[PDB]
Amino acid sequence: IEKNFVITDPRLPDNPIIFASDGFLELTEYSREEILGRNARFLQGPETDQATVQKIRDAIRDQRETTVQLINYTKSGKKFWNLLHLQPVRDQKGELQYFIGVKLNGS
Ligand SMILES: Cc1cc2nc3c(=O)[nH]c(=O)nc-3n(C[C@H](O)[C@H](O)[C@H](O)COP(=O)(O)O)c2cc1C
Repeated sequence: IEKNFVITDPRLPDNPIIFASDGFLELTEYSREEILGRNARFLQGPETDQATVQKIRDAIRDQRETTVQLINYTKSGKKFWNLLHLQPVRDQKGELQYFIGVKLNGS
């Protein structure tokens, strides 16, 4: 499986992270207890381009796969480029269940 990914549940308030891979915890410097249950926007900060955040918001609204790149921050404030791939996960009836978010490659 992908080294660095999270899964969110959009059927819970504010689309919380319900799983974060070990590689995601290592890169972001947060513990599982600091990540589970919150929206992934906490990785954004002052240099994050709001035009890209808007593209993400639109892709989530329309429930479409997309790939964007935006500046994120580790727990200690280190900036990193996140080439973020978002994938909706649907059931057999076509109903949205989860989103997968993969950080593609990278530093
Ligand atoms: C599965 C998934 C993973 C996400 N991962 C990140 C991420 O790693 N970094 C980030 O800045 N935003 C990430 N987001 C985007 C935010 O959670 C949020 O959708 C975005 O900031 C736009 O919504 P808002 O305007 O309410 O903040 C992710 C979203 C989803 C659904």
